[PDB]
Amino acid sequence: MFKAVLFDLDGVITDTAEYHFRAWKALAEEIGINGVDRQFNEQLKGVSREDSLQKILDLKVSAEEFKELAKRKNDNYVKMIQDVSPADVYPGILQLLKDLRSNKIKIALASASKNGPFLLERMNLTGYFDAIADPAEVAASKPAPDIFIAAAHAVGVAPSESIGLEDSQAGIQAIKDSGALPIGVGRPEDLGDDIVIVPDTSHYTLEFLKEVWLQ
Ligand SMILES: O=P(O)(O)[C@H](F)[C@@H]1O[C@H](CO)[C@@H](O)[C@H](O)[C@H]1O
Ligand SMILES: [Mg+2]
Repeated sequence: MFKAVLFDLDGVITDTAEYHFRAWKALAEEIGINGVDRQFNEQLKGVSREDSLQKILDLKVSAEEFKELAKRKNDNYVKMIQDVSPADVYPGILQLLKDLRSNKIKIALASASKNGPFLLERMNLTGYFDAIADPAEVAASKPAPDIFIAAAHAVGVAPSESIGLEDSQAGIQAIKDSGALPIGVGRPEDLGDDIVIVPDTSHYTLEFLKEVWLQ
């Protein structure tokens, strides 16, 4: 049986992927870049703050301006999330965490976000997590597998005996290359038809994770 579940945060635990999108789009338009629409944003889901900004820019600025722009977007995003609360936890997620703990299955965060710990606190979820993989500690971020490897290590479980939950293209690839089993949430048109994909997080039940692990 799998022995850990490795959670992305934005777009898996709560709807903060939407706020990242809105914040990056606002930033891009301030600098005259209008190509950050929902489709383009699929390239920013799961991707580090600096890599995200660079993807937008590739659509040159000084190093000083680059630093200011990343900070500006983060400052806006951090304002946007101040009122996040337990009511914002996505359907199924709180019960999944409870069921995993009752069944002695480890729970680790594998989020790119420096805002992850703040968000877990806002949602009263910190106590469910056996570990939070600090994204600033890994040499490489998504789609590199490092963060999922680190999350699994932090709870003493092999990636091959873990399930990873993700809403992003980059993150699904990261899970695949870690050895963990991905279950994506979102549209197959965005996330592919080669792994198990559910349309919303109500489908993330321990029963279903078992159903998938067995198949
Ligand atoms: O919250 P940040 O900026 O530290 C983190 F880098 C963000 O992580 C998201 C995935 O969890 C990305 O989608 C987002 O672009 C990025 O800024
Ligand atoms: Mg995500």
